[PDB]
Amino acid sequence: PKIKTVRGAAKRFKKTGKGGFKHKHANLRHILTKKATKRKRHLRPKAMVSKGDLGLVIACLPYA
Amino acid sequence: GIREKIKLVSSAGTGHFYTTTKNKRTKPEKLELKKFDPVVRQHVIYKEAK
Amino acid sequence: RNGRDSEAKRLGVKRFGGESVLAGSIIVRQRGTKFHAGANVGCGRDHTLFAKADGKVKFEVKGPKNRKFISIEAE
Amino acid sequence: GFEGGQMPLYRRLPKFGFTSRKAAITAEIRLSDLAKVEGGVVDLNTLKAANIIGIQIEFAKVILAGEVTTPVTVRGLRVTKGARAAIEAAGGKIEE
RNA sequence: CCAUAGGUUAAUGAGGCGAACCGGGGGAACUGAAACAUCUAAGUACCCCGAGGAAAAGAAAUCAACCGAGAUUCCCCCAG
RNA sequence: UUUUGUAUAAUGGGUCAGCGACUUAUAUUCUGUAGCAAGGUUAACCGAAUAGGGGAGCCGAAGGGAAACCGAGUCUUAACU
RNA sequence: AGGACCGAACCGACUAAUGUUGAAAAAUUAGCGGAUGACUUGUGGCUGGGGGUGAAAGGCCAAUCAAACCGGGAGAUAGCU
RNA sequence: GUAACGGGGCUAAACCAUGCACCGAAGCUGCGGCAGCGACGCUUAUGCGUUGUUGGGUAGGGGAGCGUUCUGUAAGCCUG
RNA sequence: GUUUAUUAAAAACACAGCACUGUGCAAACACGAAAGUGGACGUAUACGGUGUGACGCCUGCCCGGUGCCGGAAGGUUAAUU
RNA sequence: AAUUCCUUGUCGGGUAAGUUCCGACCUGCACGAAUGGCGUAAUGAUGGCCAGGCUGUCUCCACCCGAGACUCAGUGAAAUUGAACUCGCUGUGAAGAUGCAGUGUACCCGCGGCAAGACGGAAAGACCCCGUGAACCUUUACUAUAGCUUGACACUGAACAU
RNA sequence: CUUUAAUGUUUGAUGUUCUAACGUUGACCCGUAAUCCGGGUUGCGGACAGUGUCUGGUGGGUAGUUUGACUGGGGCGGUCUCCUCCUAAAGAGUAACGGAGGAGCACGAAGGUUGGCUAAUCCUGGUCGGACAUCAGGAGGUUAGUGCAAUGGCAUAAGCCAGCUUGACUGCGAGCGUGACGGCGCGAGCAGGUGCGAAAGCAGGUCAUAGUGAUCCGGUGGUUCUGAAUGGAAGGGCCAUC
Ligand SMILES: [Mg+2]
Ligand SMILES: [Mg+2]
Ligand SMILES: [Mg+2]
Ligand SMILES: [Mg+2]
Ligand SMILES: [Mg+2]
Ligand SMILES: [Mg+2]
Ligand SMILES: [Mg+2]
Ligand SMILES: [Mg+2]
Ligand SMILES: [Mg+2]
Ligand SMILES: [Mg+2]
Ligand SMILES: [Mg+2]
Ligand SMILES: [Mg+2]
Ligand SMILES: [Mg+2]
Ligand SMILES: [Mg+2]
Ligand SMILES: [Mg+2]
Ligand SMILES: [Mg+2]
Ligand SMILES: [Mg+2]
Ligand SMILES: [Mg+2]
Ligand SMILES: [Mg+2]
Ligand SMILES: [Mg+2]
Ligand SMILES: [Mg+2]
Ligand SMILES: [Mg+2]
Ligand SMILES: [Mg+2]
Ligand SMILES: [Mg+2]
Ligand SMILES: [Mg+2]
Ligand SMILES: [Mg+2]
Ligand SMILES: [Mg+2]
Ligand SMILES: [Mg+2]
Ligand SMILES: [Mg+2]
Ligand SMILES: [Mg+2]
Ligand SMILES: [Mg+2]
Ligand SMILES: [Mg+2]
Ligand SMILES: [Mg+2]
Ligand SMILES: [Mg+2]
Ligand SMILES: [Mg+2]
Ligand SMILES: [Mg+2]
Ligand SMILES: [Mg+2]
Ligand SMILES: [Mg+2]
Ligand SMILES: [Mg+2]
Ligand SMILES: [Mg+2]
Ligand SMILES: [Mg+2]
Ligand SMILES: [Mg+2]
Ligand SMILES: [Mg+2]
Ligand SMILES: [Mg+2]
Ligand SMILES: [Mg+2]
Ligand SMILES: [Mg+2]
Ligand SMILES: [Mg+2]
Ligand SMILES: [Mg+2]
Ligand SMILES: [Mg+2]
Ligand SMILES: [Mg+2]
Ligand SMILES: [Mg+2]
Ligand SMILES: [Mg+2]
Ligand SMILES: [Mg+2]
Ligand SMILES: [Mg+2]
Ligand SMILES: [Mg+2]
Ligand SMILES: [Mg+2]
Ligand SMILES: [Mg+2]
Repeated sequence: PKIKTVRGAAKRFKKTGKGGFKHKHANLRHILTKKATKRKRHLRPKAMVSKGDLGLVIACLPYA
Repeated sequence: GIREKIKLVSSAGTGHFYTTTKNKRTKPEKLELKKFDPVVRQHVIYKEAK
Repeated sequence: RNGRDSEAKRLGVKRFGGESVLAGSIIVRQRGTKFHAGANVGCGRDHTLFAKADGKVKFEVKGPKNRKFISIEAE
Repeated sequence: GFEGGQMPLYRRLPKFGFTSRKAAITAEIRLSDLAKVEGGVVDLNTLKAANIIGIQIEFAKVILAGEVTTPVTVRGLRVTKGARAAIEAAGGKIEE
């Protein structure tokens, strides 16, 4: 039968144009006040999944 | 620890606030500082200390 | 009572003598000004020396204290 | 996704965004497609007849992909600037 | 007291078996979650009632989206 | 066989014969190979039945953005060197 | 008279030896205890599994018991061999 | 049970120095042969008078093959 | 007297006796979704549970804790509204 | 002391000699009053100790009678078993060798016997550990729950008075 | 319309009484030559009791489960994240239940900037004065100081003092560093706006290196991004924060 997408991963990643995966950064949910402005700003844009982890994400997101 | 988290609130009606911390037992007054508000894009007096 | 240690900071020299660096390139990670900043070298808040200009790393001893200075000579 | 019990990446990272229901009823159209309709006119409904856009698409947009080499009338659709000019440069009559 | 329960007889019909399919009444746990309780396994296995050649379902107090479709059932898509 | 390491006094087998373990289905991706090619291909089903029909659909030719939206650009920001 | 005494049948099982692929998946031999009682025995019957029954040892419930047996879930699961 | 050169035995067959010869391996060379990876002139679906190098190997990856039963080729071919 | 049928027969279990407690009968209590049945065709000199365990001398201090019984102005408090 | 670690406690008895036994002492590591305390006649296939008698229990065995063992005939198993042309020593070595090294010894094959070794056979150690194994069991572990109990509503009505 | 006496009258509590529900494992009659059952008559209780739904409590009586790892075996103990030094073999990194110490903060000034200043200790002499307070000189030259461990730094001071202030700014960010990743860190320069300074300039927190916690689920505020017919709203998203 059809592979089941890992639904939790479908909510954290989105496929880019050259097959990569964009994700929101960690450490910006709460406890924001002790964190420097500069650290918070660099965490606001979406980063791309690194090479070591694209296998895990692609495994989890087959129909992406 | 002792020191407690506060929000410094813009007087420009924007809703923009900073966040910082204060010791309440010492210096029990209201922290008032001029800070950049990025809605009206001017430096503005901010007011609160809980 | 004697089983703790800190993770190591990977300090020290990252770009050696004559090494062609781009601007922004960290040159030394250090605790304090073991090396001081010279021409086209900035000293950051953690006292790490970084390049302000593209060019060649140059170590030199200067001044009445014989302090160690780092500069970038534009090639 | 199991990484040995380390908090795996799909849960270590935060959820983001929502899904718009509008995006699913909104289709892009290439200039190459404007010749595939019967009659020169390019409405949302004659694009469905030519299997360019889905049968449940309510909103359609012509973008600058490919080329149009024909006088084409586009009605009730949206048109990019770049696409608007390629249509106008070939006998085009865009009608809101 | 009426009556009613109750009694006797007649006539008609049922009773039990049977593989699966069907509908209904009840309903697990192992297991998986790399432990476990929510969750899963699964309304599965199992027990029970009843039916038929199929059963159930079925002629909109349904969908739709301001255009319209026109009962139910099954198949492929929609779509992991 | 298991091991850092086994003549090992570590494991297994008395012998022969026969049987005895990486399969199958569906999805998905990569490679090879073939077909067609900015187009490729049909599913159920119909049936002139391995034909032909069926293009409903799926993928691809456009992406960016949480989204509206914009679109070879887009997002970000009041605006970007 | 007696949960009285000695002692056979009968019921039991303290010791020792034998045997331990036994004659026997618990016996034999010599001795040992009870032996009118809370005794023993025949026939039939009732109690059913988280249940029974237990003068209580987790004992016994068809040579199986800290949850019987048979069938099914079932190819449970087995990061182990 | 000699049992503290492996033994026999050795006063060198011990030790130190100074040398020249020999033995000594699946190392090197020599002869013959297979294969892999390259690079080369003629010439070409290249293969060679050629040339260079490589070729121990568990887990493990890659490449090419053997044979077995069955289907077609096969109402043919072999076979009392 | 009883017991680990098949390595323990004992100082273990039981025992008469003692006490505490429950129980007024449609008894408590127990088996039972229930009906019912036992208790008992008994009725507090009875029945159930618990502990101790003939007999003899006796069984001392402690109710703070935990339970059990009782008390109740106040406080806290569910569904509901 | 069925309770005492220290402990073979101290003293005494009994014995030539007594970690046991008996008695008393108190220093009760860590008795104690119905999870009873202290006694207690009788009883016990009960535990411990002493003595008389008795004896092959023993000093220390000897002989005898029978059933086996041995021989013949007949029938005819078994566990085990990688293959075996299956010696000692010393050493070496997956660290305790028939199998390696060196050495020594040894003609080939049975039968009766003995069990030192073949880390002999038997049972995928039962101790110890590990597994994000299992089962029962306990509890003021967690979460539930039958049961018990509280109240509200329903079955559930009428009046009188305050 | 402020106020305030009453009852037909609505439902509240309590008390008493009743009977017709309900009960009866009381008597009696019949079904029926039946200690079941039912009906009937009667008495006794009687809106109680009892049962259903809901609800609080109790609840090893029963069930499902949990009860960590490292570890010179395991257990007891100790340890589990972060910072500093040594081990560490002159780049980085580098283990032990190796050796030694700290952290889980503090600060609207202890931050920014301008301007100014330079210690410890001892010596000599001097009212209360001790060996050590304060004053003056001298020698000394950082042997001090750094909000807190240690290390490296620090006089152009980063150390002490004062004035003005909020750059403890917002959006971005060439390029580097360090990490398996998550991430962490350094950062000129740009835009906007600010402070200090005459000006050059400095300022995106503190001499630096510890002072921390992913995701989920929610909360708060902002933002008309989305808004399941449509307009809204709910909720969701996005930004800030808990
Ligand atoms: Mg947020
Ligand atoms: Mg179509
Ligand atoms: Mg389960
Ligand atoms: Mg599990
Ligand atoms: Mg569930
Ligand atoms: Mg091993
Ligand atoms: Mg080993
Ligand atoms: Mg070897
Ligand atoms: Mg051997
Ligand atoms: Mg072994
Ligand atoms: Mg072996
Ligand atoms: Mg074997
Ligand atoms: Mg008798
Ligand atoms: Mg007797
Ligand atoms: Mg007999
Ligand atoms: Mg006999
Ligand atoms: Mg006998
Ligand atoms: Mg007798
Ligand atoms: Mg026991
Ligand atoms: Mg049995
Ligand atoms: Mg079955
Ligand atoms: Mg199996
Ligand atoms: Mg199953
Ligand atoms: Mg000797
Ligand atoms: Mg020589
Ligand atoms: Mg040779
Ligand atoms: Mg060679
Ligand atoms: Mg050759
Ligand atoms: Mg090879
Ligand atoms: Mg070789
Ligand atoms: Mg007796
Ligand atoms: Mg026994
Ligand atoms: Mg016995
Ligand atoms: Mg007792
Ligand atoms: Mg007693
Ligand atoms: Mg009470
Ligand atoms: Mg004696
Ligand atoms: Mg003796
Ligand atoms: Mg006691
Ligand atoms: Mg006695
Ligand atoms: Mg014979
Ligand atoms: Mg055999
Ligand atoms: Mg030899
Ligand atoms: Mg022999
Ligand atoms: Mg053995
Ligand atoms: Mg084992
Ligand atoms: Mg079991
Ligand atoms: Mg339990
Ligand atoms: Mg389970
Ligand atoms: Mg452990
Ligand atoms: Mg180093
Ligand atoms: Mg080094
Ligand atoms: Mg600026
Ligand atoms: Mg500091
Ligand atoms: Mg909102
Ligand atoms: Mg709606
Ligand atoms: Mg709406």
